[PDB]
Amino acid sequence: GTSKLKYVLQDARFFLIKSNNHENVSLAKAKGVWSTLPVNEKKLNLAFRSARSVILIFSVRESGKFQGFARLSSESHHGGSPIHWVLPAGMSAKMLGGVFKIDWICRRELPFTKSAHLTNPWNEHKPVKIGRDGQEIELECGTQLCLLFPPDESIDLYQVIHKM
Ligand SMILES: CNc1ncnc2c1ncn2C
Repeated sequence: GTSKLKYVLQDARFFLIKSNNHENVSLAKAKGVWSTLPVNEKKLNLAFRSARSVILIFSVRESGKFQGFARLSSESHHGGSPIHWVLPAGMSAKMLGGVFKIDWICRRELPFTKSAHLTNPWNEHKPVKIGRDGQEIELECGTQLCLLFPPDESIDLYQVIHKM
């Protein structure tokens, strides 16, 4: 079913994550963490305080797909055991030093061809696949985008609901 998923997405906020490489999304899925540039770090920390759920929706650049979505379970935190991100050019380890814990809601992929009917009012009504890293996605678009993903039957949202 999909009722707990809908409950988690109730009045959530959604942010588009654009990763320049697959390796970091794979690491994120394994280790339950994410890091972004300081400008986005600040926005996510603010939104983590503002909403029942903050949802990250991941797409690797040039893949033509989303690779899944996850819910922030913490604010960012610096200085722990370093995450071995593959660093994009011009991006230093210090720039990515803030670590968010995340709980994955879906690790299955969705091709851009299946979301062509969803546009994002916070990005000039462009298709929701289009957007810079950190672009916020409007509630109705974001909900519908998440509900398009194939079910991830490996996930139990019972714990995530307890965190809300
Ligand atoms: C682990 N964070 C990241 N990895 C790869 N690329 C990124 C990232 N953040 C923003 N961009 C463009």
